Amino acid sequence: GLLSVSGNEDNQLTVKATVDIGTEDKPKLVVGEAVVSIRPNNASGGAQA
Amino acid sequence: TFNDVKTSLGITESYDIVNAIRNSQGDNFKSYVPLATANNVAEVGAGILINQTVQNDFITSLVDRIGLVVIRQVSLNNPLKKFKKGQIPLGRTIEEIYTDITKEKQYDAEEAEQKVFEREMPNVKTLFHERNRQGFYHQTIQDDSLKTAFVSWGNFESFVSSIINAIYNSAEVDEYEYMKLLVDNYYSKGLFTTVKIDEPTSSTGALTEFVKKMRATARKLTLPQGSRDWNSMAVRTRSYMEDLHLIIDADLEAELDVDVLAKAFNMNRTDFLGNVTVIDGFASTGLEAVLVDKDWFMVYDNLHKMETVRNPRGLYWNYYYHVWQTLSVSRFANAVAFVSGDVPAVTQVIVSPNIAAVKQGGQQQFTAYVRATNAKDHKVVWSVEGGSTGTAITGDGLLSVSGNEDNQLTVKATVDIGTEDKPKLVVGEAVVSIRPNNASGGAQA
Amino acid sequence: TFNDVKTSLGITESYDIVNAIRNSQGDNFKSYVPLATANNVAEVGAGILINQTVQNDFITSLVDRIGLVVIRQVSLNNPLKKFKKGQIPLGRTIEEI
Amino acid sequence: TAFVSWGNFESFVSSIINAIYNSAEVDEYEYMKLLVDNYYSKGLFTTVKI
Amino acid sequence: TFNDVKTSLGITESYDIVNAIRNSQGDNFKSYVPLATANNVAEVGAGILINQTVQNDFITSLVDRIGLVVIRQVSLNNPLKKFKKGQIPLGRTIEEIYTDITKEKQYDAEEAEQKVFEREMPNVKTLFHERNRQGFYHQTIQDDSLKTAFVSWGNFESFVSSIINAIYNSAEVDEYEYMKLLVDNYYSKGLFTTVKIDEPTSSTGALTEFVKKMRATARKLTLPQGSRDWNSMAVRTRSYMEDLHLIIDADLEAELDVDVLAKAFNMNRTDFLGNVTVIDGFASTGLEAVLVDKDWFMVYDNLHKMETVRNPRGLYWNYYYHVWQTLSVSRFANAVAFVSGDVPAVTQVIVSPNIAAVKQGGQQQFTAYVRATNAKDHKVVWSVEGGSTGTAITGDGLLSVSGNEDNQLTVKATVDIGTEDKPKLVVGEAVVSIR
Amino acid sequence: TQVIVSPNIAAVKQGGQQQFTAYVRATNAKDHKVVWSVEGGSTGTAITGD
Amino acid sequence: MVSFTARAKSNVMAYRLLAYSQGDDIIEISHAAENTIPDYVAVKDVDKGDLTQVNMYPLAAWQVIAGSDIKVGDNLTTGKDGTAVPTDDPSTVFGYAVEEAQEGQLVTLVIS
Amino acid sequence: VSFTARAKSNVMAYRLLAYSQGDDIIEISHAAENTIPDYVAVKDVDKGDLTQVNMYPLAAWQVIAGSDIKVGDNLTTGKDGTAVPTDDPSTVFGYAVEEAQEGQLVTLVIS
Repeated sequence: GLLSVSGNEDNQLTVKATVDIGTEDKPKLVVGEAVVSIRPNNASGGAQA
Repeated sequence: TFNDVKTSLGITESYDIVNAIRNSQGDNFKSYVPLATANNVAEVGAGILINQTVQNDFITSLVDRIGLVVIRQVSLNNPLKKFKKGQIPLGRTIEEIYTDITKEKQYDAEEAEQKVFEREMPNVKTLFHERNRQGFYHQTIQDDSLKTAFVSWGNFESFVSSIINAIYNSAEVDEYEYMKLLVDNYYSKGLFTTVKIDEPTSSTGALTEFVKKMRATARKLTLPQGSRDWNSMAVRTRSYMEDLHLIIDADLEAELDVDVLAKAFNMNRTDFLGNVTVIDGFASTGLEAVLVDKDWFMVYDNLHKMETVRNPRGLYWNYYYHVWQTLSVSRFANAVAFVSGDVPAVTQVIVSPNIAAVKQGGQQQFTAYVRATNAKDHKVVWSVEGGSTGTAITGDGLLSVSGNEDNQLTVKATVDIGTEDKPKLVVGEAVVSIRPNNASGGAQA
Repeated sequence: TFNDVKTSLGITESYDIVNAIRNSQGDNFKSYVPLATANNVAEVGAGILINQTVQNDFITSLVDRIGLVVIRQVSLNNPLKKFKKGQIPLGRTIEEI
Repeated sequence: TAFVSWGNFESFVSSIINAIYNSAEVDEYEYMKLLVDNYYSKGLFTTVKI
Repeated sequence: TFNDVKTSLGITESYDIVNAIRNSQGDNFKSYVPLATANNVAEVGAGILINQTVQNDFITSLVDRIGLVVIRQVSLNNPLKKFKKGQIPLGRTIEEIYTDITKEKQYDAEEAEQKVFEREMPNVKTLFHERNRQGFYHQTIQDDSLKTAFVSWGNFESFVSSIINAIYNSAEVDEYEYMKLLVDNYYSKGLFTTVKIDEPTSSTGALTEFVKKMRATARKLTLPQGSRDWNSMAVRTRSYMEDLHLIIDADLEAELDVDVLAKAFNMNRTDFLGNVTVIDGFASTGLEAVLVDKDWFMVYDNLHKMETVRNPRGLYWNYYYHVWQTLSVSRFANAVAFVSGDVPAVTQVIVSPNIAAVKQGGQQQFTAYVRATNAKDHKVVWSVEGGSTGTAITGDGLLSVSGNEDNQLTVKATVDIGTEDKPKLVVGEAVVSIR
Repeated sequence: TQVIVSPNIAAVKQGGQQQFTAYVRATNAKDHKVVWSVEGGSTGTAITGD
Repeated sequence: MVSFTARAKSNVMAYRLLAYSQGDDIIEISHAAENTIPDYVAVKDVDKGDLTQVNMYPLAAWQVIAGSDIKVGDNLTTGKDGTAVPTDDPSTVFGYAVEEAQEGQLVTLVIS
Repeated sequence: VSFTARAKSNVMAYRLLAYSQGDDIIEISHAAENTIPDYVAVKDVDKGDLTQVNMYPLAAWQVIAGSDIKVGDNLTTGKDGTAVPTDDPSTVFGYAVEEAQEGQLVTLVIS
């Protein structure tokens, strides 16, 4: 459960937490959602290490 | 800002309620048919999480505004704040003192000719507590950033105080779980006087036996004569019925109040099982419930400060609330566990005087207090471990110090349980400081 | 006057609670994982049986003192004291008619 | 030399005196309990067999 | 916390007083044999460093408490505080300006014919004093944790007081340490007028020989004739008997009171005439006393302010007592050092103009003053840097031609030993500019 | 006659350091080098010389 | 950290494992090829012609897209599109999982 | 950063460790002889005890020596998680910058 945001993400996301209960050939998906607003940093990212 | 968020955010419907009122043909929804605005309440009556903006109906260009702002004031008390004692400003260590009873001594006016000045020492047992918890709580409030969510200084300053209260709530949450740990501590140490039961949830009747072993125990604790049987120091003490507390799980207390019919109409009594303080379950695997005294929790307060900082660059505050506390329990003050499943046969060997200044060439009677769960007699191997100078004890616990010992020796009372293949040596232990005497001798007869 | 003494003296630790919270991965000690000073409470929270001198945590040459002395006052009673009668100053025998 | 307050030095003396008073309660329980076991031994309790 | 500590922890005994009272036939401990508790007293007589928990004697379960807590308040001062001058609130440097005397010229009306408008500058000398010491004393008082070590608010406020007074007793100690550094610094630069005398505690006649060299020199300082000797910069200054201070130590104080000032019929005929500030002692290897003027010390204050702050996460105050200070010495005022042991033959060489300004092809005369602890050590050798092949120093006169480098005039005196004359020498320098 | 070590009562965190300051009470002018040593140690624990 | 300029050469997606190559006077980056050891991790979408930067730092762990279900402790390598997948061939292992991840979720990794 | 480890079998301080997996949580045990270790114990850890692994990428470790190590020697795992000299590349996880007898701690730079 740790969202990590790209250095040039620019739109509205939605995280999803899906608990698969029920049939193997009928996946009864219970999905809890949240909304993330990506706000800018103007930092020089790129690659690491 | 946000967009594209519907009213169904995080909602997994079981059936759509608005088809059901629509398609209702003599069904059980048929009383929702005459409701005029039924389809509006079903849409946003569960609450709205994200706050869409709503235009006004008459004048579309106007925006319907947020009216009342409700700030919830939900408080989180400690269940055990009534067991916390006073405040200690200065010092660190608390000292308990319990002076026990003495013997009877028949009046005899002939023996009184010489036994004036007889030197009977009182039986005082002491017990020490020190400060344990030392922690702080932490909120930042950005004052100037929160002035945009609040149009009035009533609602602004009410919300500021609701962040202070969340600090005060966070204290009595962790003070609970600290005091809940001390039960989990004391049973893990093996200092509870356990009362073996079967698993109560296994059957009715097994419930009914468990209410017998609690009602019998509760009257035994509150016997006015007192007993040496129910504390981990084994002095003779009593309790009161109003000061006796049954700390129990919520699920287990639910079983007793419904199934065991005697306890049912004895709710709102403070005297059937003492004051039932329902908490959630214990972290110890077997501990079902606990009767305990009001004087069991030696819980004291040391420091309640909310020191504050202000960052000028960030335009915020930091609120640092420090809670320092003595969190320990009294090994006096009758306390009974109720433990299901597998127990040891003997849980504790309480050795009286657990502290002794005994002279070189002197003697000291020690006594073991075998706390067994079953009804069985158990043999106490008395021992002297430590020392270097041939001191020995008798088979009933009379120490005899060897005249030139000059070395601290500790006195153990071993009760072997289990079998000889795995001897489970439950050992109680006293200590003895050897005082010099400068006496002559070396051999007798 | 005592030398080396433990805090576990007559203590039969059926399990160690410090190792129980440490080795906990959701087995019922999950409520003690966010608990800050858990190890120091469970260390001497059974009421130290024999006192030992604690030095001060900031200035180490000072002694943390005994602050409060609570003398217990358990009053044992005779449950049958409500069955006692009056007091007889002089004489020995009672004549009940 | 184990107290710094007279109010705690007096209160420990009174806990030693009340320990003597507690002892007179523990025995008096046992003697009044003995009078029951005397009377059942001498057989003067009107007995109901259960 | 501190498990197994003896009462004789940091103690190296010389003899066991328990056994020497016990062996009573040694006829000096016989008066302790009557003492019925001699072993209890001679165990915790020196005090306990560790505070083992003592159980009560009557009821072992109880613990013998602490009865009384004593805060040992100490206030220590600066002996050299009466040499401080004042405070300098604004500005940094100190310029001190001296104007020496001139040279007599012969009448010579023949050569007075063409020199009527000859310009002749005074022998004005200066030296500068920047601000040296810039330091602060740091003390954390973690006050809520110190509540555990006290049971009264009287001892608790008396202890925070003594921590603050411990911060002021550092500013009295380190201020004193720098002021004895300025004497050891000055002696290490070679700037005293060194006087040779044996150690006064050697044979008690060298004490008498030392007072003869103190009352000679203290007269030689305050002659109204003045003197080119007895200071660096080699000016002709005079001093006053009141403005003389002497420093000696507590060793020369007591030896003089016993061996000289008590035998003497007239104490004023052997009193070190000057003011005597009795101090610890100097860290140089031979420097015994220092005779000095009042205005030798150039010690000025610049800043003394206490600044406190509080950390609300760690519950402590944090006291920053700042001390900024100008700490220098004055070379114009007289300074004599009284040194035992071996000394150099010449202490230093003073080049009498320190900075000049010469045109391209001008003419400056430079002058050497040898300090010379012996009876004779002479022959100043004159050289110059600045690498232009028309420039030349010769005896005293400097040629200084159209080369335009900041040249420096390096003189030399050969304190030397035979073929160890390759390193062994003493120089003095001036700086010469162009135009 | 004496070697006075200045922080007599030391409480050092694991991995921490304390500076120790021996004040030798000499009865002459001779200098004496202090040799430092740790008793009760394990691997990783020593005094570095001064 | 030590930053330097690099140019994407093939639609860099966030949280994907990256490789690099020597281009026209600049390091060019793209998703790491399948079954290898990646050099850098994306933390921003950078299109095929876009110019960006790389922040150099010995990171303890990376957070990347799981190319398949991952169990705690699994040794990971590159997969399709620069995602991280479970493996067992040492020569292609660049790190290992310290947490569970389902395909498409982020998985924290510790470099080796 | 850090993560939870479940130990595996009596971890001793300063010994070289290696990770594995079982039920879920990463298991930690002493590294096998003649290979490259993953972590250095900072304290003793009981068989099934949960603890933390402090991933603060270190350029150098302090590891107990299993044998006589000289300055510059390439090191690998020895017996019981100790560090020993090696002349066989691939077993090398670092090298000593200090000299150590046996059972003494030695500072080594990982490479």
